[PDB]
Amino acid sequence: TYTTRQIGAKNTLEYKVYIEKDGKPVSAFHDIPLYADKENNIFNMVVEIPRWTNAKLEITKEETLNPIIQDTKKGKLRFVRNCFPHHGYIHNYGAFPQTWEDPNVSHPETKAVGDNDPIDVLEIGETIAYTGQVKQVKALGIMALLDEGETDWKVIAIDINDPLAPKLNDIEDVEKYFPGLLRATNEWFRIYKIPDGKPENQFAFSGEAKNKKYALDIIKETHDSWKQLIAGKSSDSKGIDLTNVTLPDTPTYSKAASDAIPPASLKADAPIDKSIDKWFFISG
Amino acid sequence: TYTTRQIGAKNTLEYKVYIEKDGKPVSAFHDIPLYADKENNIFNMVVEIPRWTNAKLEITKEETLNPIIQDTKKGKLRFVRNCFPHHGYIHNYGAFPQTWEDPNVSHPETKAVGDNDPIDVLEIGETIAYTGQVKQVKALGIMALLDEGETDWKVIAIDINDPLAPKLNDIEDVEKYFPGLLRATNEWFRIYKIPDGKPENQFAFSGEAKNKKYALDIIKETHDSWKQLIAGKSSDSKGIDLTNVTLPDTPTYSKAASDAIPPASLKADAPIDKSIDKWFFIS
Ligand SMILES: [Mn+2]
Ligand SMILES: [Mn+2]
Ligand SMILES: [Mn+2]
Ligand SMILES: [Mn+2]
Ligand SMILES: [Mn+2]
Ligand SMILES: [Mn+2]
Ligand SMILES: [Mn+2]
Ligand SMILES: [Mn+2]
Repeated sequence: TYTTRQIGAKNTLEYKVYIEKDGKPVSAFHDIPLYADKENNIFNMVVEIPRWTNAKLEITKEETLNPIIQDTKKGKLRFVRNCFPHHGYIHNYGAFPQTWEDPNVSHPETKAVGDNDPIDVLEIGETIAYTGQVKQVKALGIMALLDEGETDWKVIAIDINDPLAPKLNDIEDVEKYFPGLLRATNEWFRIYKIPDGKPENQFAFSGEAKNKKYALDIIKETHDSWKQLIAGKSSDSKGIDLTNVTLPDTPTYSKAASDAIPPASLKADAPIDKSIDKWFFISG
Repeated sequence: TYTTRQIGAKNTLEYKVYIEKDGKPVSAFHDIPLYADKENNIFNMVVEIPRWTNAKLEITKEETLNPIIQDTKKGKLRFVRNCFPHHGYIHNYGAFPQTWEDPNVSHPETKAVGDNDPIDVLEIGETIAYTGQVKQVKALGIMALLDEGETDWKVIAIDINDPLAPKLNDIEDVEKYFPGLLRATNEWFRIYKIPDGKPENQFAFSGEAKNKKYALDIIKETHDSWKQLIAGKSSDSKGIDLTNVTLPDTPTYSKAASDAIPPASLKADAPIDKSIDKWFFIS
């Protein structure tokens, strides 16, 4: 069973969420299996950001066991801004564990290096998720975002427990049951950092949402990149903390790391500056 | 000064928000002046529903001093559903006090009776408001919603404290600085109750947002309707509680009504059923 261990108050620099397996912290990057059911194409998603929120929570690469923390810019807590007509993130947003967008090779599909993280996942179901949740999802397709000039694929997925899951099998089904969502997704990822002063992003394939099989192929490639990474065989692991508690044949296996995590110290959410309310009316 | 007096927990049947003047409850419908600055047409808006929320909070006609209370449906609380691409309400939503959409006469602009309520206000500024807030706003324009067959005007306004307030002076400025907001507003009020089984709504004037001059005239008419109402001179006040604490020449003036309200009993927000998360795709 997977649960969460929260340290501190949400919306603070001290906030951390660790994932626990049967009560013991494990690495959110390395120790949660990619596959919940490999041959039925059912994946474990680690949720970072609930739909319609702003705090830019991420699995952190550089802390032991890779807890989810809030990203920062210029020493400050990062919040993604509201871009009309969207409120925060328009998906439950997270990642697949045991994957890596390899920054050390140019990816041919996109002609750009990877962004150095777990492959990203957009979960489209009705219920709002929680940070650190491990949920089981089916892949429906994938979009090739070039985010600040780096390969940053976005998998389109649904929770297998969603009432609609049985009716969603491939990417065309997304348009059928969620009409306009894929177009809004393309817009969101193009424009969301314009309020921060960044350029508009771009997609490969003129923004096409590639199908389920394409998605599976890219997921599997990023899983192979991770296999090399966790074996200690990347040419440059970028300072990622490869400590894990479930992979005893890897060089960075450590039983002790789980017990060194402090106990939960969950505090009430901290306030968020009112500026985060603002609705930006921007576009590329 | 205006403040709030909260009874109970948000998102419960017991929840009430009274508006206080100098610490004493007043009627949110009758006792807050329509104008904050009459010469400059600066209005007092009573906020009911913060942007990006679902709970259908309203000034209630049926309780003394007209506190803000959540609408109910089939013994439970009423929430407006999320309709893609929108999250709950896309405005800070409320009303102007001392106004009435008269239900006893058909309105010629829209050829329908009024919806029996204060005139409604959409406040488009950056900051999310709070329930029971009295904010001061400039009027920019107005849309003629026919809501389930009834005249249900929606004023478009901006908080005078908004950074953009100086640049927002008439309805065309809304498209200039908030492109797409008026179109989304038309869509929102057309479709928001389709998940509840209602027919789509309609607008007069093909959904045009009329300008400030036009809006001021409609607001004035609804103020005159309220002046008739509060004087006890409507042919049918529809059981509205007309009790007030600041209008001594009205038949329903009663300063003791203020002293009858219980003290604040603010509790933490209650949870909302997870079904309200759902995003409806109503194309
Ligand atoms: Mn990042
Ligand atoms: Mn990511
Ligand atoms: Mn990115
Ligand atoms: Mn990424
Ligand atoms: Mn109503
Ligand atoms: Mn109203
Ligand atoms: Mn209405
Ligand atoms: Mn109304």
